[PDB]
Amino acid sequence: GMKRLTYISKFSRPLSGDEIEAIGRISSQKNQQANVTGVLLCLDGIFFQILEGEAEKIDRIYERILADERHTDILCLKSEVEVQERMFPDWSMQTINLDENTDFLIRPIKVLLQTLTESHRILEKYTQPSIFKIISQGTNPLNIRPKAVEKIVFFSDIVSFSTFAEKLPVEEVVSVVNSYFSVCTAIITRQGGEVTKFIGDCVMAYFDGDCADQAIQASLDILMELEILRNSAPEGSPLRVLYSGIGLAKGKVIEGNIGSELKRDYTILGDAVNVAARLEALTRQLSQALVFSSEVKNSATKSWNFIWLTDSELKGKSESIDIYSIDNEMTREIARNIGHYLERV
Amino acid sequence: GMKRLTYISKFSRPLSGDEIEAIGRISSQKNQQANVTGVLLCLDGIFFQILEGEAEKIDRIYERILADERHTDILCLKSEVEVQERMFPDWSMQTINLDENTDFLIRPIKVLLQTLTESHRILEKYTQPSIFKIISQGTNPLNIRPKAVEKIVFFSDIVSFSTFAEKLPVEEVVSVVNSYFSVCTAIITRQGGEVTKFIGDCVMAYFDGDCADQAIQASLDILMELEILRNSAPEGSPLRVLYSGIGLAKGKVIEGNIGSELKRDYTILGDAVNVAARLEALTRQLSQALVFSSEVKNSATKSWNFIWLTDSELKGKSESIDIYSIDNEMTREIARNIGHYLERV
Ligand SMILES: [Ca+2]
Ligand SMILES: [Ca+2]
Ligand SMILES: [Ca+2]
Ligand SMILES: [Ca+2]
Repeated sequence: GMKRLTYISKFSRPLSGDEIEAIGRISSQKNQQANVTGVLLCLDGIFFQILEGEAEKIDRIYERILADERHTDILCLKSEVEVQERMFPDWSMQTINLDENTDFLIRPIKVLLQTLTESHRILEKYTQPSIFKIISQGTNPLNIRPKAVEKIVFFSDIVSFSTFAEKLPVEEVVSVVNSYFSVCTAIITRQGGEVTKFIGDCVMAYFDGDCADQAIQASLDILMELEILRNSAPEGSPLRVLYSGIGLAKGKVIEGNIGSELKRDYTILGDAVNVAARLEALTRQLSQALVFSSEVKNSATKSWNFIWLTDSELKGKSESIDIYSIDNEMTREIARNIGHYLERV
Repeated sequence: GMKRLTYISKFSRPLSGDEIEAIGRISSQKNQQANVTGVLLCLDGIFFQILEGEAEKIDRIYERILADERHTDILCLKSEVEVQERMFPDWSMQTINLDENTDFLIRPIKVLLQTLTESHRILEKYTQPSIFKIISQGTNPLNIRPKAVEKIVFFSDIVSFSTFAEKLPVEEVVSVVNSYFSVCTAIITRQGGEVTKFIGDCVMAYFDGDCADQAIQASLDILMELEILRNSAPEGSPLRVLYSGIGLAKGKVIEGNIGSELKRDYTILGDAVNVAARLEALTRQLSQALVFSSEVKNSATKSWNFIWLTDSELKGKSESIDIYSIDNEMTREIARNIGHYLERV
């Protein structure tokens, strides 16, 4: 019935040795009253901690730790559920300050610890957020059994992206794409979605199958933020001609340990390439910045201002599907305008 | 003019404490004659090592270490070029066996080191191979300046994938896709290419812009291995109806620090979704398992048995491009056959 968690974090401000000693002594007192044990280490502005005890007590202590202003960038490396024995039975909280330790054998160990944590922080940026979520639940992501799950799938793209690449220096093109990706990822994550990959200039994301309201709201919020960005940019900025198309569909996703010894993935949506290309064509053909299928429309619970637009084909199959949008002032040739503006700047 | 490298590795077989002591003593003797210094640590079947010295000497020692049968899964975590001072000036090679150390303060440090290295090995599987290549060259991948580079782009997909997902249990579908991904990634990597992402059932990979011969050979080798797999599988195996289409094109790729604070990528190919969907349509429309554009044909140096097939449009633009294949016994409705075979199994 025991839990044990291990995490790393970063100092949010310079902390002196006496403040670290005080955190350890207060933690030892509170942990003793809760029957919790463990160890706390610091090195060059990094915290490492291991906590063990009854599951409910550990969960409540950890939530408090997450709100402590004195550190940030919390990353849980390991969560062990149904723990057999305690590893630190005599330590309510033992504090080890490695900055102050001068022992002969510990010196190369400090170098090694610092190098491993820095490499870890780089790897963190290039990996999905699902893997870390699975890790915090006590599961090794390589050991998950496969499952099929219904999702709302989100695809967004940049209008006339090739014009940017043809007319601007490469450093400017990267500035534009990064501004776009930052807007999309912030809003999708705020509404409970998960960005799964970038495919060229296209953002691919998932929402739960009964969260169509959140997927529609995220789409409208992205359109609103891009209009604000276009209007508020400096004179002559390429951001003034950044436009997006968005399409939503429903699909069967497989979660599991996918890939080869060389490269792994956590999820696969078969024929994702074809669904994305068909939605891109629809936003262009209809001159509508947001389109979605009847399946998405029917999963929504709120009274959105829906409008029927046309029939299309989204899957490889030959069924004819009704396509909808939202009728509002927001959604009410761009490529020709983009080329001329970018030309004379 | 000094270099310093840090790497981790795994024991390839049980090694006793005396064999580890012997590796350290021989390393100390050879390093002293080469003016190289550093430290070697072991814990629970993991090696950690730091080496420092003149760049040419370090490079030659490291190549020998990579060939030593006694460890495997070498991963360079950090490479520092133009090093100022030595960190271990009095240690030709100091050996620290942590399995045998019982010191009070070192016990929680061993637990922490083991947990960090295990988390690292998981993250390794979900990250591209480019990042690690850039790391070994002494560069932090988040600090690269953006560059545009010509590449040969490879896209391969599974014929009638939706039929597999509709007719088999999910664990069987994953078995099929993993067999496919393993074949493709092994052959692409052997021919000098790099797999960059999986997009649904589609493999996306890059070859250097003057390596069309290697991209064509990889494609032919994948087709050959899949025919062998189909013929040699057990009676009733779904692998008997695994077929692939492959398309090659040339494109301008941007390398850099791409993305948001939430998620980063190393490379972007604009409109990758559209190029992949157009090549998929061509393999189906022509009933040809391998297609490529005139640009790929013209970058090849060997005297391949080229055959002209048709004109098509690959980019968003309106230029009409000649499409070619290779005329051989290999390349000389499948979906209907797949459904019937999968139905009665
Ligand atoms: Ca496909
Ligand atoms: Ca209809
Ligand atoms: Ca696009
Ligand atoms: Ca022609």
